[PDB]
Amino acid sequence: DIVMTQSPSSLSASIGDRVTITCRPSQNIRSFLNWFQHKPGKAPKLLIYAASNLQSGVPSRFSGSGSGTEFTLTIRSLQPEDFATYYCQQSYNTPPTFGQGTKVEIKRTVAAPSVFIFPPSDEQLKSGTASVVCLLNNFYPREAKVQWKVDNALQSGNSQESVTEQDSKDSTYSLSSTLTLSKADYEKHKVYACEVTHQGLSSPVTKSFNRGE
Amino acid sequence: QVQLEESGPGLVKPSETLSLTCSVSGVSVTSDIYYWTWIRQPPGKGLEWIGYIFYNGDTNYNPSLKSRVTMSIDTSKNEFSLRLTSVTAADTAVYFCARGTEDLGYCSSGSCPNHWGQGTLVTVSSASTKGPSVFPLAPSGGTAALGCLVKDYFPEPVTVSWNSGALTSGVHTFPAVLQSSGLYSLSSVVTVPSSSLGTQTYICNVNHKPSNTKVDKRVEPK
Amino acid sequence: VQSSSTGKICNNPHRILDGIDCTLIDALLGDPHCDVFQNETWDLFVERSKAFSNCYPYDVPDYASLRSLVASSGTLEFITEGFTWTGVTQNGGSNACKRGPGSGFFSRLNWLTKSGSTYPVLNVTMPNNDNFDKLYIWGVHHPSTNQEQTSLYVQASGRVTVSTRRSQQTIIPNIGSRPWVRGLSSRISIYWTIVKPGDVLVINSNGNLIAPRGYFKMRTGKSSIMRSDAPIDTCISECITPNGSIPNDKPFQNVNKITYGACPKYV
Ligand SMILES: *[C@@H]1O[C@H](CO)[C@@H](O)[C@H](O)[C@H]1NC(C)=O
Repeated sequence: DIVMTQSPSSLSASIGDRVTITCRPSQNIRSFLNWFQHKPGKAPKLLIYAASNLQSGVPSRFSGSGSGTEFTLTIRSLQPEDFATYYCQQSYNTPPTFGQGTKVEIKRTVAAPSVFIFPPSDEQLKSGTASVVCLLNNFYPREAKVQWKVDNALQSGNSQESVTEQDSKDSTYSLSSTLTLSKADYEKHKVYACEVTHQGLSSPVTKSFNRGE
Repeated sequence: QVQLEESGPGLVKPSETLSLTCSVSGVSVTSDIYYWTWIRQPPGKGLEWIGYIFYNGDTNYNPSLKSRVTMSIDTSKNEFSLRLTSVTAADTAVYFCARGTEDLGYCSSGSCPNHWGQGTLVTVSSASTKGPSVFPLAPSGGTAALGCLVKDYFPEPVTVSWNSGALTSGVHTFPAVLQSSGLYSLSSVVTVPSSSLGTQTYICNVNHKPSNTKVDKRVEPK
Repeated sequence: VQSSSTGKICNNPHRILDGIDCTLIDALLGDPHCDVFQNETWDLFVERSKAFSNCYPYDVPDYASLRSLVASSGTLEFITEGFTWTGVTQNGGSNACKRGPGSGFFSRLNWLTKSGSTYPVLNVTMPNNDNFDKLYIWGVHHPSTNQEQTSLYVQASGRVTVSTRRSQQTIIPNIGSRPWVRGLSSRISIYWTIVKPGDVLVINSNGNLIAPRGYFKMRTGKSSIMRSDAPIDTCISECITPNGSIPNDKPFQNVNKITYGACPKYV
């Protein structure tokens, strides 16, 4: 019932930079405050206990400070593996409650995506559906625009995108876009193309294939 | 010093009872000083603490859930469990089990879970289970990409390996997308040498536990 | 109704002892940064919200009672006694409780560990041949692992039993990891024993004893303790509240239900 207000909700910082996250409980909680780190697909990890105590295996660049109604987690020189969502947690009265979290993203140099296009497999076409996939691999920053073209007509409404979370070693993103057509419409047209616009490409890049070659 | 593996249905129908189990390795659930906790996080929402249980019988459940939740410890199986009645879509969440150590000098009783499991997703829905169809992504300046498309399954998640956990460097398994049909789809890709396409084996393994499905696709030039 | 305060605690006429960075329990135990308070006395001890511990991680099962008991006594007067601890290593220390550059420990406690390959059954006595009550502070070490327990104490399970002619306490340590506090998953639990004139202290342990070094001289009188962040200044007021001293010419006051001295009634 104690409300934990964490700020900011999100931040981006370069490798080597000093990062600071604040937590303000809705009442004084003395030192009964913990900090958790949650990396994509891993178990949340207690980093700091009782406001300032570093947990085993946590690098000394992480430090917790404060008491009462204002607490700070500092990461003194950000590393790519520190990409995660961080939460404060009060242990002062029941129920334990958590801050809404702070997503820490890493700023790095621009990296152009590598682009790959995959035609639908023949096995799927027997199902009456054709999925065409475009892969944008290992890029930074997150914007990449993927335009589909079928015999040079721009498509809209018949594709979906998915983006990975930032990579824990190189801090890049990857993105898949899937163009879905009925098999009947797919065989009525010939040239299938994925066109990618991104800050790392001086002009857009197109990967394409010819149906039935 | 302890490992914590969560298990349970993955799909529960509305108004029915959600049951989860946590298999504990490395310590005994009969120890006087540890407590066992559940926490949950709805998609895109915050973490919500559910409760704790001690071997001696002492429990405490979040008042938001106390009139619907119970926990138990199974000493014979070295497990502990969560039971949540009369579920709705608000209870769709990743559920984490966790261990803490009673430490009243620094923590309220049962309030500092410090070893967590990785969480298991529970979806509350009337829709039925569906196993994926799995299709290959065949390869076209030195590096080639290939993958497998995992289409039309329900509910989440699927797991993908390449060559049974052997090929691992360079793998990207994308977050699932909800299609307009109400079923999920995702892709898993890997980068490999183009010089490798003529002679070496790649099989994606797509596994979906709610539909008890294992599908192997092998990939190669069209 | 007295409705205003200076916002400052007047240092007269009452003897104020400002805890600054220290709680009274940390001063009692002898947390190194609190050792400046050895043998000090007070009419009113003032604990600050900024106080912190910086020694071996501990809890005190009956915290509030020990704190209240010491606060009312009004002194930290301590007398070292010549306990004899045969067959154990004394004065153990820890990097969780640094004293200067090296490892250390609470100044008033004695971390006993095995000597050579054995930890005997300790059985020591200390009579009270004085005419005042003696306060003994002692503890029990809880190792984080079974390996730690046997490395320190040899026996797989320890026990501490402290008794007088009219009391007895037996504590069994609880082994297991806790979250790291200054690098350590182990803990100490703190206990106390009062020995009346003509009585005797007996300590019996086959492991995990954090021994007393002597006793605190108990007193009776008007001393107490208060939590306040108000600064102290040089001025006179018989009535002290955590908000500051207040005039006491009015029958009632609305400043604070916590008060010390000759004070108006809270309404
Ligand atoms: C221990 O000390 C007490 C007090 O002198 C005595 O009663 C007892 O005989 C001694 N030995 C043992 C093993 O308790």
